[PDB]
Amino acid sequence: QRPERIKTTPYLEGDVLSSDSGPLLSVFALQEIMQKVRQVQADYMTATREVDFTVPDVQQILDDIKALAAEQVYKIVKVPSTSFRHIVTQSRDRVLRVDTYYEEMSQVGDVITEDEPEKFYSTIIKKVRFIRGKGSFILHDIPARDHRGMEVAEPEVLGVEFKNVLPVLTAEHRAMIQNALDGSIIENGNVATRDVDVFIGACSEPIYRIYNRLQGYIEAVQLQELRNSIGWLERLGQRKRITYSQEVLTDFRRQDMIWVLALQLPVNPQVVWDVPRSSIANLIMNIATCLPTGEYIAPNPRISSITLTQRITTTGPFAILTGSTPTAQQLNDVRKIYLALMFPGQIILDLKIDPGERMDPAVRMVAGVVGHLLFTAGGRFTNLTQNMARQLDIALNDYLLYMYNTRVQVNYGPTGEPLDFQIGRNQYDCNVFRADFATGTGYNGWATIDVEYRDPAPYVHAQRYIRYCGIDSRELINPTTYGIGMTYHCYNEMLRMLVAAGKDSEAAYFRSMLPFHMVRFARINQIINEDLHSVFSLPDDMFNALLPDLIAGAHQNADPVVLDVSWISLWFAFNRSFEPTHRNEMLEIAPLIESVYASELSVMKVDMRHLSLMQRRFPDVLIQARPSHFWKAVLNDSPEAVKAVMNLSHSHNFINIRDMMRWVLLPSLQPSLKLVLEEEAWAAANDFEDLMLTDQVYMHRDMLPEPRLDDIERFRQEGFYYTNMLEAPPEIDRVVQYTYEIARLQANMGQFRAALRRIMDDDDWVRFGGVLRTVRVKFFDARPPDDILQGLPFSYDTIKYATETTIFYLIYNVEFSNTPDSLVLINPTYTMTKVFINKRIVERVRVGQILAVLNRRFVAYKGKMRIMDITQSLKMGTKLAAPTV
Amino acid sequence: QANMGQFRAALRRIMDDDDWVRFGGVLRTVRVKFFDARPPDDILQGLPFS
Amino acid sequence: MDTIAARALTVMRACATLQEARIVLEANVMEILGIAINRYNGLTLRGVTM
Amino acid sequence: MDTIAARALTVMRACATLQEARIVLEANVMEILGIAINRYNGLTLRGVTM
Amino acid sequence: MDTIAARALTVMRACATLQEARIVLEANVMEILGIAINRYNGLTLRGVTMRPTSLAQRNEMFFMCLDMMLSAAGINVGPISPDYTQHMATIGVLATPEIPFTTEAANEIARVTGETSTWGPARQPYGFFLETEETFQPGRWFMRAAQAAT
Amino acid sequence: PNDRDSILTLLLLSTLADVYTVLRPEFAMHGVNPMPGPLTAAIARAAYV
Amino acid sequence: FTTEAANEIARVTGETSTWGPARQPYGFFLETEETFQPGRWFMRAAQAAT
Amino acid sequence: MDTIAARALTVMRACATLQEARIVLEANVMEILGIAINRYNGLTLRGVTMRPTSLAQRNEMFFMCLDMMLSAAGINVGPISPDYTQHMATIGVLATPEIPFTTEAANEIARVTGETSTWGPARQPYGFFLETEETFQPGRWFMRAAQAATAVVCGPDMIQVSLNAGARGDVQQIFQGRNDPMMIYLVWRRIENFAMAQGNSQQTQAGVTVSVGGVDMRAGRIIAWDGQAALHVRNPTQQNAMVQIQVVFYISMDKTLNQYPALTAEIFNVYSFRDHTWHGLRTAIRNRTTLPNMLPPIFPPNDRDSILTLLLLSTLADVYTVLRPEFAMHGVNPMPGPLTAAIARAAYV
Amino acid sequence: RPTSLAQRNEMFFMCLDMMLSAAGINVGPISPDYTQHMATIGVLATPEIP
Repeated sequence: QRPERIKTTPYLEGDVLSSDSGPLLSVFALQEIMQKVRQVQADYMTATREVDFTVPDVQQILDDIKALAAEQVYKIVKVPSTSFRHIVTQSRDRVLRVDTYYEEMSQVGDVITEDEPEKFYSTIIKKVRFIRGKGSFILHDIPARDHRGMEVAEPEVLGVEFKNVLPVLTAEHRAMIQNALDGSIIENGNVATRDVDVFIGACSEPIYRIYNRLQGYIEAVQLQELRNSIGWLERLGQRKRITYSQEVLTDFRRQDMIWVLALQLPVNPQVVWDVPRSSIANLIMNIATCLPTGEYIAPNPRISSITLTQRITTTGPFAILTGSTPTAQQLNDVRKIYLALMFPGQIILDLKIDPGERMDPAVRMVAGVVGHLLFTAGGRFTNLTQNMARQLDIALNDYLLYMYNTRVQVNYGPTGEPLDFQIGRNQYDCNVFRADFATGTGYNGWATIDVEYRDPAPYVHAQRYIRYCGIDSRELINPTTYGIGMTYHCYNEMLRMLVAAGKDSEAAYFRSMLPFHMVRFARINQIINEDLHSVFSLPDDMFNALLPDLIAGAHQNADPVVLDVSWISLWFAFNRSFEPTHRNEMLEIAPLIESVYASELSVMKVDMRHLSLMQRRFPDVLIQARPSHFWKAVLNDSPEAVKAVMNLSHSHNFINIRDMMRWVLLPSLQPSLKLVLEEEAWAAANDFEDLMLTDQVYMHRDMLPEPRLDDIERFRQEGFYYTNMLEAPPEIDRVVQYTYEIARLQANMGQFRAALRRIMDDDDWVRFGGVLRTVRVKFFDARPPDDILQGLPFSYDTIKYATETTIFYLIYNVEFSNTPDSLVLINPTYTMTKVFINKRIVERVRVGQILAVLNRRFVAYKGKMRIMDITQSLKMGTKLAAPTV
Repeated sequence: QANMGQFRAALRRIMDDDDWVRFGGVLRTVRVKFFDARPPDDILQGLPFS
Repeated sequence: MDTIAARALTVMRACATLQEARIVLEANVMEILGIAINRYNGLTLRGVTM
Repeated sequence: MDTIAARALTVMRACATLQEARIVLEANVMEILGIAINRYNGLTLRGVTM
Repeated sequence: MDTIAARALTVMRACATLQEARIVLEANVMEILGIAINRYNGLTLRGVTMRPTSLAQRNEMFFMCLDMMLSAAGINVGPISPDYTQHMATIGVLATPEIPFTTEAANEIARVTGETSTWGPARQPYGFFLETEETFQPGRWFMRAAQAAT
Repeated sequence: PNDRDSILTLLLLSTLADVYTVLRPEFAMHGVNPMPGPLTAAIARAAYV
Repeated sequence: FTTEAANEIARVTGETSTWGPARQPYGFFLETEETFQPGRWFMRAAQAAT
Repeated sequence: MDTIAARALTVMRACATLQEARIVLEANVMEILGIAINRYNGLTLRGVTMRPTSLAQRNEMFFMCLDMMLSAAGINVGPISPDYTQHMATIGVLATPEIPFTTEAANEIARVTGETSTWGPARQPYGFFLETEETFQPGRWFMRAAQAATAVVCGPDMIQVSLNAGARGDVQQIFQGRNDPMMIYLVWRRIENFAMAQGNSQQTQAGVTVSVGGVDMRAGRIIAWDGQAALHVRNPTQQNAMVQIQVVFYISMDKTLNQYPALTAEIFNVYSFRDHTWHGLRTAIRNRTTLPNMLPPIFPPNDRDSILTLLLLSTLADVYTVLRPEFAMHGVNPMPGPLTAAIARAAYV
Repeated sequence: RPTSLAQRNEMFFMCLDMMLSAAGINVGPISPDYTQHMATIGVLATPEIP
């Protein structure tokens, strides 16, 4: 029940002081850092954009992320979206099909303008997103009808709207189509068992693409993937010494259940640490997730004073140690200390001075010593600030030199620098307890190894595992070398000095305290490299970089947080030990949360990536650009929780254009179902015509086709539709190419019209390249609005490019009262704008040809089966019966 | 074995083979009872596992 | 027809990636065999496993 | 300079993928042709399609 | 075992794609490269960068490929440089099923192990009577004693 | 050669060779003395014992 | 650009920029002006080995 | 790489501990096997017990050791049995740092790799002049035409010089030629009674001296001869003389059977018969190696792989002994009879 | 847990120190890098060491 918590002797059983937890400290941390800044900026002359350093709710943000595992991308339907529609002309032999997709796509984002680039970006995203959504199909349970020994699909599961047409059909055409309908069968049909139904139904290409990629995933990603990921946790379980269940995972898959895993477990360390200015946020996350709950223990009162007689008792040299904790004002100030060493060189310590509260200078002595044997300024990593250390050496020095008893021989050194002397009747340098950061000669692990790389780590950012004073937690489980001598070098030398110089009376206190001290440290180690190494842990790279970079004052992206303490607190921190109680509940689900974060993260990166290229793809569309724009629009359409994790440190108001560019260009990604879909849908997006915005926009003075009506019944022709959408572009040599700039200039000079007119008169063409334009498709029964026929691809109020560009389809309808020439006018009606897409949006069809659309594959899970997403079953305490590698 | 839905099957075959099986290697407390007639199925067919 | 051959080729080439049982495959492979095996097992009615 | 050649190469090898009419382009390919044609047509002013 | 080779191979061919990457195209590769480099850097304790630029970084990455290449070949070169040292641990990095390999690498190996393990008919390179000690003048008659056909 | 290890080794080296090319590694090697002058067929001929 | 294209160029640039040993194409004494009948005795004046 | 072998060794040595149930496992052992067996089963998908008993349970465990042993040796035996199949993946289990190994195994390997990778001085096995085509009768006079002193071979480690009265000369050249001896240990004696060209007895008078590198050396004493120094023999006596110089033994940097502690016994153990199953197995395994499939190599191997393979096979032999596995092999036909030296003899080709 | 080299040497030096103290040897100044600590004997005399 209590593995190492087993208290053998009363010596460890002290009183209870306070207690902390993950969510407790995580908040406190932020708070302290935020006060820091206000208190300085608000205090001194400050000049910068205003930021509201708020301490957000860590729990609720976390809980919101855990809520994401639920949100599924795939959507289960029983019938596919329409895809195709038929619009009837006066004709009875011909109709026109429309690819619904294109219409919907037509009206997705806002109109495109060279003015708002941000508008543009989101407009694209929305469009891409649209595709991805329109593609996440499943097709469970289909309307299988029986017909002549075969099971066929009901016209509802196909991809067409033809009901409109039916009434105008020739007995012949009707029949043909009927056969086509009961034509598409369920392939396997007569088999029972089955599991899946295969039919033929029609579908818009881009959408199909997604459906397929998805379908593949769900069939590729099964047991094994799941198996691995769980095994990973199963492995991390051992590193964190998890209490295990009596259950096991049978890789038994029911014939009903098709699994849908959305996130794999071994998470890519980098995606988390790639996020610019993450350091703080990450750290806090590390706390809030992995930092367990525990209580601070006091030593035994018997360690100092002991009763010999009702009248005779010993007195500890530090009677001052009866001071009741300097409010939370300083109690919290102790929490800083603990938390600081619990996070290697990630958090540094510094003095802090309220010119008020008058303390007895003795506090400095004690703290001078204490600081030296409880903080690690070891040349491996360091806990304290450069000046912080000096003050402790001066505290030490000042006090080695304060002799309340008979004075000893102090043989000073040539340097005025503190600790040059050699107090002791046997000399002994005090120069040793100086303060070299590259050596760590004064404070902790001065002659010790505290960074022990060893064993392959379940995480991989950090393979290191910290040994404060070279005490492995194991020494608790089973001792290493007696109880008499536990002494590590420094604490030992400290004693020797205290003796030689001042006095034993105090050195005795520390002598007896020693075990309590090391125990506290052993536990600390355990907690660090065992209980809390998560993704947010921090790579050894940056760790090792900290110390030297601190000395040179580089620009460590992971600038350590400098916390300010209180002289008093050291005493208090020294006399409290912290003993963990329960591991925070967040722990067992931690990895999952991590996966969610990381994967959602990468997805954004992907989006942003392609958007940066946009500027280079069509430099004319977005002149006024800036990366912040897209990354802002991306951040916009992505999940709050994630964004908040990034903004814990309030980084968003600091990340410079360059910083973000680097992150986009960084190439570490975390795969997820969402990821692959987004990327795939994203890929199809590269077409642009599939987005409904083209460069192919021309002008060419054209007559409105006024035909001769000699055989009205012969207008069963294609009802003579018109349309400005070009069958194919004009001969490239006959086209005058125009640029944003060219048009702009000519217009500003007031020559644009003239030139344009001339071109029109010469029966030549003119293309307006560079800009995209949203394209819309409208259909008409008769003579549409002039602002449409003679509509132009720009405003004239300076020449404003782009605009909407309407592709119309004018259907000619006529009654028997129409004279052959009745359609002619003394003067022609002109149409200028024309567009080209090389995508069969609206197409003239026969009638019997209507059903040709079918084409597409289609696999639909039989009604019998149950699709379940095994994504939230990634808890840590789950063991499998089939061990895996 | 149970992971392959072979556990029960395996045991059955071993029993059918007259061969003996012995789970664990743990100590287990021993109880001693006397009966005047046909004991409870719990005692007769009580399996040393779950 | 060229396309047909290119596909058949691509598939086989990808099947050649299955040297072991547990090993993780390159996403490309998964995508290929995923779709392939689906439509294959679909019209084939046989039971091929990734 | 190697990069330059490799690019031009990749593009051609990519254009080579266009056999049948209705075939869905390899995801990877479209990312290429998309960028290419956009940039090219940008300089050329011609109208090349994917 | 072959799998190990495929892996190492994949890695190298992949490292040979950073002449200047600027957003790689082959997502496959990246996923693998990242994985590999992390695993490597973890057991190696070295600092291989995804995008080398300095030289020391380039050497580092090279050394890695070298390490893997050697481990894959089952070769222990010993002290051959003051700058490079071979880490045997490298084998333990390629043994991890965590690391994927390209279809290319897979087939490349499959061919090698395939034919290398069996035999097959092949046009030989040199003349049939190449390993002969004695030769005669062409076109010149010669009838060995007692024979009617020589 | 006719054994796996042979063929394989060659392939790995051939590839590692290209990796060497692209990376332009620079380092020492016991018993090797670099001559930085541009390099010619002559200088190379010499290197082959 | 694809890895395929990268390696392709990398190889070209690699080998092209340096030299290496290779089995030459033709017979050694191909660029000879005079040839003597094979198997025919020929001793140049003042020589015991010709 | 050595680590891999150390593991595979530890595992086998551990399995050998599993004698016949009545055992309380050495706590340490349990831990190791468990980790290994676990990982192995996770890659083999086979059902290996930590405490086998049935037979099929035992076979499985043996098979495991086999798979590991082969993988550690880098051997691919191929289709040799219907009951067993080699899983190449066994290497990946052994490469995982998660499996420990004994200090015993670690040193055992370290020694093999250590010595195998370098050279050293070692007392050679046979007589110096063993690889000689010609030999002369011992004690018989023989003077090559025009020579005053004629040294010649009379045995494997024996030479005798024929000196005329008052004659002298260097002899070292008869020794030199045989590639590389580091220090030859000599001892010369006077042939007090030798045969003459005709057959009559002849005496060698006291006074004949032998000096190496100049310094004069006694008869019947061992001499640290560097093989390079001048081996000078003088005959100040007024009669014919004949002295025998004996190469008691010499040292060279060639690998002997003492390169690795009691290697001999191991080899014996490897080549030993046991039964047809073991025999045939061990045979089939070495067929993949440079080692003689069933007869002790004449010349002690000198490469890591060879020595290693032997050790592994030797241990795997003991495993076979404790486990008593029973399975088939292509071409092996088990004779159930009690087994005699006779039946064994016949098995070796 | 060694990794660098100096960490390895450091350990070897320890083994050397002991190896010598055990054999009752004092090799003296034989290296500028290594220095034999006679104190090593005091370590090996510690009953705590197994």
